[PDB]
Amino acid sequence: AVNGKGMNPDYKAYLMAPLKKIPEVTNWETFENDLRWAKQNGFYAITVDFWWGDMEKNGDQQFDFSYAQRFAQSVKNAGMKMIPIISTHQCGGNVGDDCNVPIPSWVWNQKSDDSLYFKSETGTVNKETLNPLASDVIRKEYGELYTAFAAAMKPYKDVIAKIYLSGGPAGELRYPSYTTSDGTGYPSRGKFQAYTEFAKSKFRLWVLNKYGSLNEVNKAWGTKLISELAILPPSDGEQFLMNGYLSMYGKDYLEWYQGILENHTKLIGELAHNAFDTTFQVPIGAKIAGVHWQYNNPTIPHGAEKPAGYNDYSHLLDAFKSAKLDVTFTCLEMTDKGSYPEYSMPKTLVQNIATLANEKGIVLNGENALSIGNEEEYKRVAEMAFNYNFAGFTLLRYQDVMYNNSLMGKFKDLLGVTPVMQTIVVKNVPTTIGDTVYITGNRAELGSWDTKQYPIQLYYDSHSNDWRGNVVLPAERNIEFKAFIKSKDGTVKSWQTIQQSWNPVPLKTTSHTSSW
Ligand SMILES: [Ca+2]
Repeated sequence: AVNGKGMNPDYKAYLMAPLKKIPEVTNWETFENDLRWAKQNGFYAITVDFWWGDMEKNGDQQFDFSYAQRFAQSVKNAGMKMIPIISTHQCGGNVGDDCNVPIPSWVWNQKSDDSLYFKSETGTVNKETLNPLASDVIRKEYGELYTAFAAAMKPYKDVIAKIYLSGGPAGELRYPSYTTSDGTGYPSRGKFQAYTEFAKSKFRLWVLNKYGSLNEVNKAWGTKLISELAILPPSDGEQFLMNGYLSMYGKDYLEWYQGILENHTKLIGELAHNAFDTTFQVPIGAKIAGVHWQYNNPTIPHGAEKPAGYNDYSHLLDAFKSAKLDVTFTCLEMTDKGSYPEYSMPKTLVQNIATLANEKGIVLNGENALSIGNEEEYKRVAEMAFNYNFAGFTLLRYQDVMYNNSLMGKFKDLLGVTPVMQTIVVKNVPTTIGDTVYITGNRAELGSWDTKQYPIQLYYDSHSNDWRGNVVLPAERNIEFKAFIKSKDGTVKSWQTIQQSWNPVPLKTTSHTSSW
């Protein structure tokens, strides 16, 4: 792993449930066996969406937690744990989709203005989730939904390992900037979604607030706005993204647009900590979408992210630290391409997020973006998960592994692991001052033979006068490894004479000793 350490000792693996309800897919009794198998394979919990549209369907406070309570008792029958997602967003809705669970149809009548939905630059309306702009309606409806959920789930606190919140569409904290209706699906640029009348007044009132009056706006921006109504979102998203963004106006607009998700993040964070904490005491998390296309496009840089609401990841992550929410990032199975026309750079994004997450001390978790049908993708997931300190990895989705024992078996070897602290000792290392000693080995957990950025560092035990390290390894997997010296200058100076091995690493903590 990066910075001379090993894999996150808290690492745990999770499986995503199907989108349909279990009784639509199998029967409770077969589920219980499937969970038991999944557990055999290193999975610790089943993550599952409970739809807002199912739980509060007929009207305000007319709750129905019966599917959720049943699902937990089976989880509890199988000796597993579960991570519920309170899916306050719409499931599917375009055929080919496995579900169609829109949010509760009565929530819209709560307002007679257009503040609860989204509208794009070209007027496309989106209603897959509530606009984080309407925070009064959010704080009521999600505070109520959170708090009732906590009441229906109390009898099961013992199988609840964490709770997820839905920050926006598809359960991600973003704007619905990439849709087929809005002519903005991968890999095209994203459209801004601040075109309701309500989003425009909000942007105006936040500018007047920041600078007082139109006269100081115009000084700040170098513009000649004739009246307060001319303060508006960008009139051409393409020019704004080509160069509009550099202007003072463009910084102010992006700062408000992303700021609305920093605010949302803090609101649900506070509503979920209040509903859940005292009773469950589990970590609460939220997700950021992996918007990897149009990343390194030379003339509309980050053309898909910005409109999604991601302009400054360091700022977005500070809001998560402040709400005490753990983050979940996706795309860990992908590689950078970065060529016309999609300009996709997923691996580079994941690395940037991980690094900011770890520097900020935010716990991190990952997911694959598409279904994995082959082991080379699992290998890529492991490189990222074990070298960038991921605390957990969740696999989408259930049916891919459950009815394919070959893939299940590949998943278990490479990602279904149990981390165990081990002591590695190397005697008689011929170092001179300023040299450092590292190990590197064949699995992803060992940095895959990398000597440049993932090697694990050892340390000198004066007393025993040897180099040693407490390293976390995957229990019960065969490993090959070698120590090596790195001169004060960063260059590999020499290698251990014989390749070492541990077959397999043992389940109980102990030491592996070897000689230079
Ligand atoms: Ca309600």
